[PDB]
Amino acid sequence: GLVASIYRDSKRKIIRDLQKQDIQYVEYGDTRTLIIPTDKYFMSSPRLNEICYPGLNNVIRLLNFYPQSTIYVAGFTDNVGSRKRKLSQAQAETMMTFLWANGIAAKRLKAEGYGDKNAISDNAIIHGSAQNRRIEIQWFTSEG
Amino acid sequence: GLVASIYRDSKRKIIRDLQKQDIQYVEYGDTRTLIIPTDKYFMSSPRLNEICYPGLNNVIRLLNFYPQSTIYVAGFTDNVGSRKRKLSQAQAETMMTFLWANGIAAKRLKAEGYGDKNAISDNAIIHGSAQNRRIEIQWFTSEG
Repeated sequence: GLVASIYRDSKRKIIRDLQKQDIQYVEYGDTRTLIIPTDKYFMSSPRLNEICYPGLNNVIRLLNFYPQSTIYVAGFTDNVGSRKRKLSQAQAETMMTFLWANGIAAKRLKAEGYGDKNAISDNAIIHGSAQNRRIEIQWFTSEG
Repeated sequence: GLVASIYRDSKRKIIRDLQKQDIQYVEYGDTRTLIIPTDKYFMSSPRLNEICYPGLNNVIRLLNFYPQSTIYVAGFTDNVGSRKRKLSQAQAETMMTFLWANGIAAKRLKAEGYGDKNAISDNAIIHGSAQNRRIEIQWFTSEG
């Protein structure tokens, strides 16, 4: 305790800042999910993104709370259309390279198989442009 | 012949256009290498790059001349410094996702192990900003 006092308090603030930075954090059961609006976070140099986007920087800090969890990433530009699972798989890779480049063990990063039933798509939860173009980062924790 | 007449002529033009678009093509033996200046080709959406950068579009067309060759990609932001093989491995992944997203078999794409002796670094050959920040795409062909 104390160094569990500081950690819990920090995490709550990171989550709140992410919220203000338009990044949603969804929690239910042992599932944790970050929903990133791709129209705001265009994303090549990890340096440009770290330096210019505080939100992406806050995503790293949060993922650093779970250094033992496998991090799953899903892409969804799945709004443009007709029959593009490609560009989705694509931006998912973009996020992964960014996460890796910024300290996340490559072994921990995994790309969600397209159409992965675990991905969130509920418009009751997803708000704004994220309903159309977005990236999701999901992991499982036993902190509860 | 004829459809070998058109192909050879097209390839020579692609190479020439790439040259005008500041992308160098180096040939020697069975080795082929593209040198892309990262200050000009910033690179997340494959659509933005395809649509806005004719040169990157010409790189795809050229790689489509070798649909059976393994495509190696090396990154070099290895100018910024001191002891960043990361960001290099990083932009190499960026190029790969872009190539894949645009039609290049994922099986054909491979990331060069950092410090791969095959990469070109000769300033007699590499010109301009590419001497500092660049991406290279190398493959081997038996066309000769």
